[PDB]
Amino acid sequence: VPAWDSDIIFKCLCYFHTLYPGLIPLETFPPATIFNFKQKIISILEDKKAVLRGEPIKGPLPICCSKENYRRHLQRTTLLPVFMWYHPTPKTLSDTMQTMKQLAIKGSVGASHWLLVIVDIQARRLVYFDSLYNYVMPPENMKKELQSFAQQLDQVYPAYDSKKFSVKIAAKEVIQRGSGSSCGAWCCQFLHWYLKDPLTDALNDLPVDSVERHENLASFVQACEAAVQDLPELSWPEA
Ligand SMILES: *C(=N)c1ncc(C(=O)NCc2ccccc2)cn1
Repeated sequence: VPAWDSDIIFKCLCYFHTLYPGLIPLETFPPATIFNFKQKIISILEDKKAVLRGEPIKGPLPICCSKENYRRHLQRTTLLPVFMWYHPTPKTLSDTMQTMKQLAIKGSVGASHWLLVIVDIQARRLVYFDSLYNYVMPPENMKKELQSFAQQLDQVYPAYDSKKFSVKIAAKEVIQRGSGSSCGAWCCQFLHWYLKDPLTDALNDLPVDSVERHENLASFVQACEAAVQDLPELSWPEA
């Protein structure tokens, strides 16, 4: 399991869209951070609302998608896959990005991490997946912050019947125990299980052995690399 950078994660999301068209393949460059992921999601869901009323979108067009295609995505999507790039040190979005840029040139992970927040529009579910279990803060604190965020989302994107957005913390233990490179791949793997089954408890079923579980993850990665080989580069699928 090598390191999955943003480009490979994007591709894999593109591919994921062609399998599960309700997933919008949100760009990972520049990615969401722990400082702006809320605002980014709110802005996406507001643009979705505009699209449903035939109105103009306000928020920014993706770099690799036409206006027209982005409207159709927004109309069809039932699932926002938000990839969050974390490092413990930077204390602002701009610093986070600078650190991200810096760590690319040094060509190491360092202490950097990817997190996944799934905004499941259909189930009305916020799903927080950290393969390190508590790299950003404890799961219980993160749950509480997300229950707050989930209430803003009830106001921003109301349901027909006022069903409230619920929050699940995906990882109950450290998932990527004996690997410091696998966090992108884990995030895509967890995503894929979730698409296959949103009622998944795939994480609970994992083999206890850290080697076994990363062998399986490696197969996963090979299957995806094979599956996206011929797909266009830097190019959203057409919704
Ligand atoms: C998870 N194990 C993991 N997450 C993030 C990185 C990382 O960001 N490395 C530096 C980098 C490479 C390419 C583009 C931007 C940043 C590594 N590992």
